[PDB]
Amino acid sequence: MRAKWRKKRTRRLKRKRRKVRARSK
Amino acid sequence: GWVPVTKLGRLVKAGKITTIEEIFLHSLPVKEFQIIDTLLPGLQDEVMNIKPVQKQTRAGQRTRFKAVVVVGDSNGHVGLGIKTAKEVAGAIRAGIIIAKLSVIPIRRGYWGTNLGQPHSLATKTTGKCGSVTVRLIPAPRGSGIVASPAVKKLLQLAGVEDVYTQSNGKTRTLENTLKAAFVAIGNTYGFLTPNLWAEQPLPVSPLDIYSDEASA
Amino acid sequence: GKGKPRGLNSARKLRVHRRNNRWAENNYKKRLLGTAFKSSPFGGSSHAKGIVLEKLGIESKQPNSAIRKCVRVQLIKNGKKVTAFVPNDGCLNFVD
Amino acid sequence: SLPATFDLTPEDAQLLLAANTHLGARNVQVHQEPYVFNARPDGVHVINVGKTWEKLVLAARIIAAIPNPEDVVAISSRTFGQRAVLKFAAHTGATPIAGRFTPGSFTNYITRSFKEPRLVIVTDPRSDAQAIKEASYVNIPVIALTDLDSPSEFVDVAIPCNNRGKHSIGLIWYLLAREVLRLRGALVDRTQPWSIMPDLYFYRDP
Amino acid sequence: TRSSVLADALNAINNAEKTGKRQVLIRPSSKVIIKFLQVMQKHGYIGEFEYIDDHRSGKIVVQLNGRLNKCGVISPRFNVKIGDIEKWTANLLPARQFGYVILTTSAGIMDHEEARRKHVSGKILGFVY
Amino acid sequence: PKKRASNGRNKKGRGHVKPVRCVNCSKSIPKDKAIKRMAIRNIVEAAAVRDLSEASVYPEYALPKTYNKLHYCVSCAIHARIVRVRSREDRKNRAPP
Amino acid sequence: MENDKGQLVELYVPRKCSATNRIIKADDHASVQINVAKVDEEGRAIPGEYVTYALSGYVRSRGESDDSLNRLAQNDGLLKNVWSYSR
Amino acid sequence: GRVRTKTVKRASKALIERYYPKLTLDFQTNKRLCDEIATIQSKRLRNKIAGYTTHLMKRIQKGPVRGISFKLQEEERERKDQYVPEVSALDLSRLNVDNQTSDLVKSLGLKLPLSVINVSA
Amino acid sequence: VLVQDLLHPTAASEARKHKLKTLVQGPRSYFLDVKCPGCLNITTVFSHAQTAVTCESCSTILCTPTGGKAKLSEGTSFRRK
RNA sequence: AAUCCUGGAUGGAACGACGAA
RNA sequence: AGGGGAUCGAAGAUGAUCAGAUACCGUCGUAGUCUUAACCAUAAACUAUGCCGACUAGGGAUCGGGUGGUGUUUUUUUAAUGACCCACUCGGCACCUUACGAGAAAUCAAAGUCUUUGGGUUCUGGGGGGAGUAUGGUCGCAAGGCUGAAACUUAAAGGAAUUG
Ligand SMILES: [Mg+2]
Ligand SMILES: [Mg+2]
Ligand SMILES: [Mg+2]
Ligand SMILES: [Mg+2]
Ligand SMILES: [Mg+2]
Ligand SMILES: [Mg+2]
Ligand SMILES: [Mg+2]
Ligand SMILES: [Mg+2]
Ligand SMILES: [Mg+2]
Ligand SMILES: [Mg+2]
Ligand SMILES: [Mg+2]
Ligand SMILES: [Mg+2]
Ligand SMILES: [Mg+2]
Ligand SMILES: [Mg+2]
Ligand SMILES: [Mg+2]
Repeated sequence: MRAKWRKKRTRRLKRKRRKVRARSK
Repeated sequence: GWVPVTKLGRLVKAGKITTIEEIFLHSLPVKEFQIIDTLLPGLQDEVMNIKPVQKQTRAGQRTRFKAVVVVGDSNGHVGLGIKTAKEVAGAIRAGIIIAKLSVIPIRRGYWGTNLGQPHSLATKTTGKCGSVTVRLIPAPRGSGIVASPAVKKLLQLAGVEDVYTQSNGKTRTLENTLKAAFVAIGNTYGFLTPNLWAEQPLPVSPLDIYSDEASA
Repeated sequence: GKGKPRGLNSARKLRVHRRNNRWAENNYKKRLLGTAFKSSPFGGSSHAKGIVLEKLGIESKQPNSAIRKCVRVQLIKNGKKVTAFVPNDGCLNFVD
Repeated sequence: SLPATFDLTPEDAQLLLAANTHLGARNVQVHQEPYVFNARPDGVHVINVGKTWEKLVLAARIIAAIPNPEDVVAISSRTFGQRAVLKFAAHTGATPIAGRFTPGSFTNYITRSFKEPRLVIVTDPRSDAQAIKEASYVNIPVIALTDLDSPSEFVDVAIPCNNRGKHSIGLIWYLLAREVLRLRGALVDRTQPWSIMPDLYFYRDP
Repeated sequence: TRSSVLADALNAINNAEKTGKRQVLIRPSSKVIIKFLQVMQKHGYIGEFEYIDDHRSGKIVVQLNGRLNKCGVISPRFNVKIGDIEKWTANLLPARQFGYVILTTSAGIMDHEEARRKHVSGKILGFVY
Repeated sequence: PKKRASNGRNKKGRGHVKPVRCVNCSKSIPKDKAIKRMAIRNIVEAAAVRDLSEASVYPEYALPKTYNKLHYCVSCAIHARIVRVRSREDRKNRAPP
Repeated sequence: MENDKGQLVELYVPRKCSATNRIIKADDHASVQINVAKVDEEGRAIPGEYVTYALSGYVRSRGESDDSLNRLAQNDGLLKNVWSYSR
Repeated sequence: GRVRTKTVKRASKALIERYYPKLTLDFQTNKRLCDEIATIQSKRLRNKIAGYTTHLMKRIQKGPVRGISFKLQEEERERKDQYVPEVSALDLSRLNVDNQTSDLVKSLGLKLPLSVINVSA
Repeated sequence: VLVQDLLHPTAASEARKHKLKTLVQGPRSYFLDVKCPGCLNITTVFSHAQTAVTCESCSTILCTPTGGKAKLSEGTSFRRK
């Protein structure tokens, strides 16, 4: 796939993980 | 019969030129391998490898075989010839021809202590063809040829007894290794050293001496 | 000037640049992190004794078709499980 | 050295300055040419005709040195020099090649134009660059008639002239043949004028 | 910036003689350049040379023959002991028969065979062949 | 690899050129990578000029001209049978016909 | 060169360019051997009396053979004011 | 189409190269001597050859033809080649030379007439 | 050109070259002695002066500067020194 | 003897194919 | 966060096209587009070419400055100017041609002077993935940035050219 969009996917998943971890922290 | 069509071929067949050293000294261009098998009958050929090469078409692939041939008498002279042809035997034949055409001489020299009958090279030499650098370093007696098999065979057919080597690059391309080694030993006489500083009188060409028994 | 310093009092720079560019390798890294010892179900030993649990019929990878007659093995010293191969024709009938 | 009879005569100077050989190319100047004398207004250069004469005599010495004169070769693919080279070849041996050169005439031993020369002579190296190139492959010297912007690579003796002109080319070829014959001994009288005209070696549009 | 002048001098010489020029102009004329060229002259590698005295640093014009293949400089001027000499020569000379490694000693700038004879060593400068 | 040394354009010493718009597809292309043409034309045509001169008061007049400068993007210039495509050796030919 | 007791070895002592003193190799096919005829007292050329000049493919390719031959000719005497040392 | 091949063209060129003072612009007689002077297996090829010889003779009768060279032609060529005027234009008609050429002559140290004409931008 | 004498070049070339890139760098400028009308009292003046030089007896003016050589006032007489 | 002249364009839809060699 | 907010216009709404079309096309249209004060600290931020310095082939054009010329034109025929021409020069954006050279080649007057390997210095890389990921720090209002693994996985990924 396009590296730009793969990057966009990583950024979204990072955001997801950051907040679902803030749920505990 | 030969039937030369060359000033040099005519002179050779007439017997005026008896040594390839005159050819080399006057930088004469050779075009008939008959000259070389006349002057240096005592050389041996050797085929290094046959690899096939292919060209793609509407209908499959025409494969024609490449051949790398090394000729030499083991006193001071070698040649290298590469030829592609539809059949291996024709490749080898025409490659022997080309190798005889590409014959050059070698400057054997001593590692030190000029005792007897040079065994090594007089200088370090490199040769490049492609990615491949091939270096030849002088070596003492008895060391033999410290090199790969094919390069060893080239040098044995050159008459080198003891020599060291250093390569670099994709040496698994044997055509390029051998062209590099060939250049590296051709540059021996291209290198100037103090035993060659002394001036000479610039001799005259056979093409200017025996010109009457030349072309017509 | 071919990059790297050449001066006569510049050996420190060269030392440290070597160290970092050694970390770029695989052997040095594997050797100094101790992956043999912290991981790699052995302890960097050559062999290991283990306890059979089951036999397996692992299928081969393409391009090929076969069943390779492996076994699951629980090491004695670590307890770790590992799949291991039984090399020969018919030798699975000895590892019951 | 020379006996000083070969030095430039005012008759030859009249010929050269009538044919405007001295009038070289413009301030375009290849720095491999110090033959210039005092660049003119109009953006034009003047050539040292004395140096032209000396180089011409040297070229004639080299041509006379050849044992077999048929080993010398004259090239001219320019229209303005074909007649010149052919008359040169008539009054000497000088196996000529006028017009097209047929690549592979010095190499390619089976070819029908196969010459094995000891020397070649060229009107314009730019227009005849194939010939000098092939000479480089096979150990041949090259004589050329240059102007002051010409590509003198792979060029031995060069004769500065006005190759743009019709009369300059023919004049230089005529003088070359004259000197060569005087050196060979056909023309026993050095001071004599050699009854052949210079306008014989010229181009004619019909 | 301009760090070592001998290097620029010798690069100029090598490029000139690559091109086939029988002369070359050197700047800015160090003492060490003079003694280096004296060595190469004594062994016949260049010919004459002439030092031009502007009051700044000097120029040098070196007449050349085709006898010289490579004049180089070793930067940094490594310190060299009396077996390290043969190590060096084996590394950077074409043969054991000719070529001279040059090295500043306390006994002047000179070549390595002369150094063997005087039994002294020092700091390498360059090489010539 | 590098198809062109100019890379497409005429930017040597600039950094930025402040683009323009293709008059066919409104694409923002730099002024130097574009293709500038100038459509200098007579206002009417070769045909109707005779009718116009016949029906014109103020004889001898001028037939003035319409001048408009055209920029096209690469894609539109190649679609519209302009700079179309060339061989590797003739790409270097920089003069017009 | 030569071995312990005279007895020359190193076949093929080669030629050297008259303009650079670089060796001319066997495959340097742009190398040329100009031969210039001598003259004697009348204006005629002597057959078999040459002034030789070797030139290498390097010098010829770089375009300097003309000047090199000019200066060599004047150093050998067969020319006059054409070439100048001080450009 | 009616294009002819290199066999025809080369054969016709040879027949014209060495039988010009002969066959004329008429296909019939040209045919009836070409069958005699060359051996040809086919009447059709013969007639094609003869037609092209006729066309080439038609070409020759109004100017020359490239590629052709027969005895009469080359003789006329050399006869015109040796043309010379009796004035030999290099000979003097009265000479002009710029001041640069003038002091060139002076530096060479020679005796010549000079009708100096000044040339400026 | 492959042979030349860089020690004895031509004066034409050395005047053609930049003042720094000659064999021995030196100035292409010069000095003048100038007469003002009236007060003779000749005044010594540089070519590339940079200043509106003026005679001490009467402030007439001798030169006005430029990016290079100064422009001498039209009523004056200069001699090169 | 009469006699004024030219160069120039776009224009819809059309998905997919087991691997092995 | 204020201001301004005409055009265009991520979002969104619609008309069509399409097997579907929350895409291309059309019509609207918020944020943005502009500015002020303050954050961000990225880019194919590219000449994908680190800076300083020396040397090495030809050729012409051009930008800026300067020198010279009884050079041309305009002034007040005339001066000084200015604009042009010629020659030269320092410095700059570049360009053309050739390869003595280099390079895997494409190509390069630098990508040359590097196995005949060393002018000085900084930075980066070490098969491809995983992964610029996880974790931990630090900066940031945030968006995110800088720093940055391992497990596991694999024999080829890839560059340049060749003929189809
Ligand atoms: Mg390796
Ligand atoms: Mg230090
Ligand atoms: Mg940018
Ligand atoms: Mg599907
Ligand atoms: Mg599918
Ligand atoms: Mg970045
Ligand atoms: Mg980058
Ligand atoms: Mg630099
Ligand atoms: Mg300027
Ligand atoms: Mg400039
Ligand atoms: Mg600029
Ligand atoms: Mg690695
Ligand atoms: Mg990796
Ligand atoms: Mg596999
Ligand atoms: Mg590719």
